[PDB]
Amino acid sequence: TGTLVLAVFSAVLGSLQFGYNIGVINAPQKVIEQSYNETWLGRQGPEGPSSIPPGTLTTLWALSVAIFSVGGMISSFLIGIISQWLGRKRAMLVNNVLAVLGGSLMGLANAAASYEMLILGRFLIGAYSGLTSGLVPMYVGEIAPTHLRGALGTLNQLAIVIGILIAQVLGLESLLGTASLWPLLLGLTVLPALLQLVLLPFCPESPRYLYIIQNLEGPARKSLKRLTGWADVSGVLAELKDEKRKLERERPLSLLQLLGSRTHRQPLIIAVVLQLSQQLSGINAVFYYSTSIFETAGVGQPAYATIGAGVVNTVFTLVSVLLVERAGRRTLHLLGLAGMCGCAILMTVALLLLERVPAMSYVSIVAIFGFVAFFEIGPGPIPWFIVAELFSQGPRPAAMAVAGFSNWTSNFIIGMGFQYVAEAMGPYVFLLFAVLLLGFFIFTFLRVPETRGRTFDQISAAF
Ligand SMILES: C=C1[C@@H](C)[C@H]2[C@H](Cc3ccccc3)NC(=O)[C@]23OC(=O)/C=C\[C@H](O)CCC[C@@H](C)C/C=C/[C@H]3[C@@H]1O
Ligand SMILES: *[C@@H]1O[C@H](CO)[C@@H](O[C@@H]2O[C@H](CO)[C@@H](O)[C@H](O)[C@H]2NC(C)=O)[C@H](O)[C@H]1NC(C)=O
Repeated sequence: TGTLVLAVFSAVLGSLQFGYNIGVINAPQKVIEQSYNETWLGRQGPEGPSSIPPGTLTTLWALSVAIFSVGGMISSFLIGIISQWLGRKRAMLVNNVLAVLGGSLMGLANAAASYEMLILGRFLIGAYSGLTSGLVPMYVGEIAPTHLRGALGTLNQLAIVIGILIAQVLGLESLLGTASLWPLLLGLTVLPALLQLVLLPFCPESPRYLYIIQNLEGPARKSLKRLTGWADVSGVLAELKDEKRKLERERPLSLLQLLGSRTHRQPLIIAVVLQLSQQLSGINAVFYYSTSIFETAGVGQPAYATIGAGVVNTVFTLVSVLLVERAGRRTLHLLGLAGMCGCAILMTVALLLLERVPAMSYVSIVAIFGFVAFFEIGPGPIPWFIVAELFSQGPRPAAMAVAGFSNWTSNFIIGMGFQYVAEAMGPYVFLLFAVLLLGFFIFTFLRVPETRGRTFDQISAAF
């Protein structure tokens, strides 16, 4: 079994870096922005304006978080080709090389007196995160024995969320996230990539990719022997043999085929809109600008309350793993969307009514926590399950590629536009999210069937 824990450890490390990179921009903002100002002052000359014009600064710092989503977008198309050509292990190793390059470019921003280097570093780390999000679930679910596949499935979520929380707690003013040690945060996100790069080559290749694609038999037999610790593994090998034959029985569809194929259309629309529901809900607005939101809202020590948001995220992800197994699929999405809309309305009421009673700033805090909480029940995991259960073994690759691309593009939209929207509208930002949620809730209530424990024949015939 040891081989199994080691391999899952490497995959989880990749996922944990994904989480770190998602969450590490919320706390250091007011410091990182300052650096930009300083650098932008140094390149003007004698008659300069003595300050970076606010618009230029807001746009630079918004790019510095949307470029990550651009990296993910470019990933979503590539997840398949490298997986098929190199495999799972080799893809992750090349991926770690790209990760080190991107993070190193991130961390050397201060010395270079350049804000382009950090933007490019975010692009590279975004491509990393896209590929590793694509390639960790595949591998862990690939190797894990039949019974434990469900349990090892959720390790990716715990990993990502713990990574986010670690990033948020390392951005405090007493800890790394300070005036002169912020780039070392980005160096830190470099660091675990080396540990994974030096640990993985001591782990086995996915038997399924070694049998179904490469046609190889003996190496797969050795890998199974060295993974499961069984005297005889004939049954599993035969099962994958018939799996290869079934895959040959119905070859997968190309992306354009899926897009233009009438029969597989309506489920494709459901997948796309559920991803848009996960993202345009506004969760990434919280994960990226919690500190800014709180400081606007009258909180005393915004970084601490952001840590609170991260801890709520972790706790309710644990609850989600322990609950989703016994609740349904549409039901949890509905409940999460409704709770999130209510929490956004409460946030708007708290911001609007802050002047009249300052001691109500605390209310804002709880609202956001509720928000995050109600996101990790309904719209956090459920969209991916619904995407999985709406498609047979044939067209899953293309369907997942489309869902992921839509997810990343909507993430870019929210991450780039939140600053401008908040500046323009003011305390009303969250009202907008509330409206979206309600809108989407309508859709989800009356357009997505319940897929829990429902036969693929029943699912398809329902449409
Ligand atoms: C707020 C977000 C962050 C915080 C996560 C969030 C929590 C989560 C994490 C892991 C699985 C399911 C839910 N819920 C997500 O969906 C999350 O993460 C992923 O989707 C990660 C990997 C997936 O297995 C493959 C798809 C990976 C990408 C194609 C999509 C990534 C989504 C992010 C999301 O931006
Ligand atoms: C951009 O950075 C400069 C330099 O720190 C800021 O200018 C200083 O601002 C203070 C007030 O906060 C003035 O009293 C100082 O005299 C300014 N420095 C100099 C050298 O004149 C500027 O305010 C910053 N602006 C933003 C938006 O960050």
